[PDB]
Amino acid sequence: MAEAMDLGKDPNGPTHSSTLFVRDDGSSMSFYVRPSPAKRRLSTLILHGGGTVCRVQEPGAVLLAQPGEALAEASGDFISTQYILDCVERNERLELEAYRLGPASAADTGSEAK
Repeated sequence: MAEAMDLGKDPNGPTHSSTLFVRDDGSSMSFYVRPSPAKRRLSTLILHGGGTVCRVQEPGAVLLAQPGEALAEASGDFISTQYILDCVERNERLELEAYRLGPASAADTGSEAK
């Protein structure tokens, strides 16, 4: 008789995942940060989570803006920067749609693909 048990180990490091910004398909999403002093703080978190940050508005990139007020500094459709901390805090890529700040005129054709 014989038995073989393979085992690893639990993360002894911090609660910040390296695949936090990575989707199930392995697809790393691109998040566009609005030019601001908060950009550096967001970008370092995004890349650390395994996500890609956009300096300019890329086709299909998520628009990010800081809250700052009860409404938003958003010129159009923008996501709250809070998502950065919330996603990692939950250790799961959370519904981005729930972090939308400012509303926008939803058009039938207003996206981009490559």
